[PDB]
Amino acid sequence: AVLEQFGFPLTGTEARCYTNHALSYDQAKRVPRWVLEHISKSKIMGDADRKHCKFKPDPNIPPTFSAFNEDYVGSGWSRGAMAPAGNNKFSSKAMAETFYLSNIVPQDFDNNSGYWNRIEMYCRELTERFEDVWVVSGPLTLPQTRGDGKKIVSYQVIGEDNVAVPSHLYKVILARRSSVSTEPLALGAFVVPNEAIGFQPQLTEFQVSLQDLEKLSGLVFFPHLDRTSDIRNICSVDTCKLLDFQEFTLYLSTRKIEGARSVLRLEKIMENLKNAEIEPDDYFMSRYEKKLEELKA
Amino acid sequence: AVLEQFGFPLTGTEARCYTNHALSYDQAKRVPRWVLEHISKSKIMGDADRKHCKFKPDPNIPPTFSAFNEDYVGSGWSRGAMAPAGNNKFSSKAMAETFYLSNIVPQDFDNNSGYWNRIEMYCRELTERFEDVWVVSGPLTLPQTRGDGKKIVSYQVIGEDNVAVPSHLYKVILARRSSVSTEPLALGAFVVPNEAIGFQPQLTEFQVSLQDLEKLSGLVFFPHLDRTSDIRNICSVDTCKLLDFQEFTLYLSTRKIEGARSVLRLEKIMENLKNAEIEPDDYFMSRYEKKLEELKAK
DNA sequence: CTGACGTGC
DNA sequence: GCACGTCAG
DNA sequence: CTGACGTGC
DNA sequence: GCACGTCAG
Ligand SMILES: [Mn+2]
Ligand SMILES: [Mn+2]
Repeated sequence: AVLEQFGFPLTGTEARCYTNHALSYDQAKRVPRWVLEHISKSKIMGDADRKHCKFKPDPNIPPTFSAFNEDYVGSGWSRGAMAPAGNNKFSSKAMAETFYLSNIVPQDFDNNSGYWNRIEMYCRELTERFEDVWVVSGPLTLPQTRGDGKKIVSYQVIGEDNVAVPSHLYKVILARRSSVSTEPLALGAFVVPNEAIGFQPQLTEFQVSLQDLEKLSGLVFFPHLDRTSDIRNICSVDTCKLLDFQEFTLYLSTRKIEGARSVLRLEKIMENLKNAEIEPDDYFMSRYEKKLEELKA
Repeated sequence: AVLEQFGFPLTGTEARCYTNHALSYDQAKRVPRWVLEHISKSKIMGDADRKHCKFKPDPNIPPTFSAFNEDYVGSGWSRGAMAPAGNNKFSSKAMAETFYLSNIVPQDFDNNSGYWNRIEMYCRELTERFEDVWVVSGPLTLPQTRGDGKKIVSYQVIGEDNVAVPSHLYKVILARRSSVSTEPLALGAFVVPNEAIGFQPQLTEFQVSLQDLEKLSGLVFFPHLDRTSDIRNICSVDTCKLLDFQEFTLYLSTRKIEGARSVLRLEKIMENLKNAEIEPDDYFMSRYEKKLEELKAK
């Protein structure tokens, strides 16, 4: 009728498809509401290198509602990708699209480089055991209850564009053994506080029911999912075991080997590795000698 | 590809149409993001009465994401309609739908019955001078700059369902003189804090540019409105003048005549006027003597 | 006009 | 616990 | 792997 | 001020 003569207000929440992920953008907060990615063992292999990528505004987002690097730099918060670059080694285009700020939230540096990175590495590990893995990640601004029962949502906004800093990050993991497998699906929802987290807390300490997360986020995840199909807790069908300090430090050092462009850096890697722990079994020396061998050329 | 194998997440932000308004619901905050209404002379006349209406959850909203009266009662916040009941005198069906909690936000009681009430009455007043008036209303949670330069958004959530309490309320007013007139349209955008305001601040003190409001709300208002055509500031073409204390009080006293159930309550309405040294006009006096004659036969 | 609150089925 | 009469800004 | 930071034109 | 080498979790 005449009510829509000049159109309904636009919220800009429609799904946006990229090479290897999709997202819904929150124009008021300058961050994604959710970012959906599909992981398989083929996608996490390849020569795509993030050194040739740089954060930038998503051109498909109206500049009025876009975040800009000026909002993050100097803010005290790191640019935290929801769809990580590590899941897009198969395509330079796919990886570069993860560096769109439409995929980024203000994230604690330690959290970004530590616990959240470890969760991301677990999702990649799942592809060694499940043919297909679906992951939805996004930010949350949860309330905190005072001693008198009053509940308050408090979160910082940074930059000229007031980019919302989430209090928590969520991750919903859906895994299917194989296309023909009559085995149940594995499902897990996790909510992590946007702060430094050590190596003591297991991932199950941050596990929540999907229903609780849907009430906290206002989102319905995987709506096409058959509610009577056998779905099991991913931490019962699998391990939900993140890497401990020793494995984590070794994996970082191994990745640093493959990128060592000089021999002097190769020595620094070993010095950092060896102190204050770690003798590499089964595997860091085999790749250390190989890179040392080639670099002599 | 297999990316959408089980469907994309659902935000539930699609426009929902009712008899005389439309809204987009915020499932995470349990309040509407925006509520659009169209006002005309005909729509604000009629016999529809609030006494036949009750606040209830919107049946079209998934209960998982719905607010409930239990969230509001005893919270210290009033239920504040975005599309007001006063704009739906023409239809009891349309008025009942404004009491769906999908149209409601937690609102300061004084602001709700005072300053915001007066802005709504100005929107109805505009139909005396414009054939058609469109109004978009909704909540805002704006940041506050702290002493250390940090910018913090901070708002309360109330009830078992964590209904978000907005820090501000916005209203965008679009007015067209006539369907055939070549006169530019009149546009105004306003942001009012969710607190008691009083009669000192003029409405223009709360005016903002449409682009500022869109930047703050993350919404694009009236996307089919030709913004490159000449559009006039409504406070320049019109008055943007809310009722002052005397007019407001006299208008409330007039409405209260109709609802007085006793001769003692009707006379107190006249007493509070004269005790405030407000002079009753003729329509009030005539309406007052009519009701008084009819109440002394109880 | 805008609302909440106490009473009684 | 709602429906409804009462009371306030 | 995840990132920021210091330096140079 | 960005581009890029260097550095840190
Ligand atoms: Mn990250
Ligand atoms: Mn109201």
